[PDB]
Amino acid sequence: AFTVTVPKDLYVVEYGSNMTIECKFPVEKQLDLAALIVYWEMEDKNIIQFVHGEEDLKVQHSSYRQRARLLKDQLSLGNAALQITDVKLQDAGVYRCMISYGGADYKRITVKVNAPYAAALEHHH
Amino acid sequence: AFTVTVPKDLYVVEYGSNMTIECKFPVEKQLDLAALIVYWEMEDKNIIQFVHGEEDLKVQHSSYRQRARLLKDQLSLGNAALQITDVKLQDAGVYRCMISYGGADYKRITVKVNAPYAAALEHH
Ligand SMILES: COc1nc(OCc2cccc(-c3ccccc3)c2C)ccc1CNCCNC(C)=O
Repeated sequence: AFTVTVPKDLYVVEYGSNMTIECKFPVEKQLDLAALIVYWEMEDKNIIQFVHGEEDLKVQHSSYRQRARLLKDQLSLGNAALQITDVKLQDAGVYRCMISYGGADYKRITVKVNAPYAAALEHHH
Repeated sequence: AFTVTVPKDLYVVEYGSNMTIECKFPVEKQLDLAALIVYWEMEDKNIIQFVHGEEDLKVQHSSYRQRARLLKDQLSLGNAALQITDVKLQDAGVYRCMISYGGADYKRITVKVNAPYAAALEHH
């Protein structure tokens, strides 16, 4: 029974930092990239789409353009690792990793973004 | 590549009525149940978990128990098709059909529920 697992449901992130949120999936022996699909999104806005070896950007949101990448190395360890650079308050919310690999599942991750007044005022207006 | 499509992404349903919301996915010749996974949910509540031929009857969310089922005959046609009976105001919201079949994709469907005053409470 194919189960995606998350070591951390919740990340607390400082504005301007970078984060890597992780989804684990079973890999017996060596990853077959041709059978792997990974979607990452937040609030039905798309971040990563990894179909049989390559990312696509085809339904990606601009807010994440040039800021998000999936660590390909980690896939062969069974780790779907999403790195977001230069975290913005807009990045707070609920992420989903959807994984299809001879079986399919998905998990939610909640991200909380702390920021000081200057950053928060800009976001507010 | 593999695309789930929704001809109709908006349903307007009457309280107490029935609805059938549909997602299409391509089938080449004969359907292969072993490769097929169909998952249906609404704003993070499980409705249908159909894995390699078998509906998992015991994982359905309580508020949908005995009201929701996947029309298995429609899969042979490349139509997921979630049939919901005795529609409640709680049924309004965004549904998702997630489909894996030699490829994977998902789509959103919005449901609105019309209801008379008495039903609308609810509300308390
Ligand atoms: C969300 O639940 C499930 N969802 C399933 O289907 C999800 C699904 C189905 C079809 C396609 C996709 C998909 C995959 C990649 C990209 C796009 C869609 C997904 C995530 C199947 C079984 C389950 C139940 N497994 C529970 C195991 N988790 C535990 C024990 O923690």
